[PDB]
Amino acid sequence: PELVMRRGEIWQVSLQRPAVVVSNDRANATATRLGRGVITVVPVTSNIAKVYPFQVLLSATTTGLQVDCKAQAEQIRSIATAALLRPIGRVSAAELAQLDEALKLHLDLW
Amino acid sequence: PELVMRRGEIWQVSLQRPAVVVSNDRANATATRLGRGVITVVPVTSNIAKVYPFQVLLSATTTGLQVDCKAQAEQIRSIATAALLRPIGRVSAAELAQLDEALKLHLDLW
Repeated sequence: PELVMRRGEIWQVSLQRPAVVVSNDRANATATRLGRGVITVVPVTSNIAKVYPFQVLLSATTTGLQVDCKAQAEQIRSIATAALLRPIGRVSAAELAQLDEALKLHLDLW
Repeated sequence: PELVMRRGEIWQVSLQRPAVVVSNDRANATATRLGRGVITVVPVTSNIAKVYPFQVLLSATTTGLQVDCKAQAEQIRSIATAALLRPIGRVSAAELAQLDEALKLHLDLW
């Protein structure tokens, strides 16, 4: 019954598309305990023709995705935990640090 | 025809609810020129019973809202510019700096 979702994990979500959890893990742990709540995710796409600085290339060899993909920080959304369908994998700590920078760039956070 | 939206502005948006634009103004200026694109907003609510650190109290005397409200950074969403309905007002630069901190807290950005 405990639905555990972690920052940096890649989940299939209903917006069905993969996405990276980017809400902090204290907020995630609260949604786990309550069995409800908002998670914030960054959608992922397999079209990597142009990777902008507000997007992060995610290698297939680590993510559980079968192709190289890019996280689109400009498409960030908050969803209900009821929209979390299944976990797919995880981005590496280096990719997540890159996603931190892409999020700060997109949101004008310096 | 030029639809100009700025970071820190408060707009009525279709999710109809007020929200604070938090996407950077280079991304906003691009959506203005192209006449399409994603904007990132933080929804605002008039229930200020508990203001959590990932939320920011917005005073009525500055926002064009008639009551004190709070921006909910944990409810951040990206919307199409076609979902921007009308501008309502603007948060002060001090409130926006507070919203920057609430966004960094919610997104685990240090």
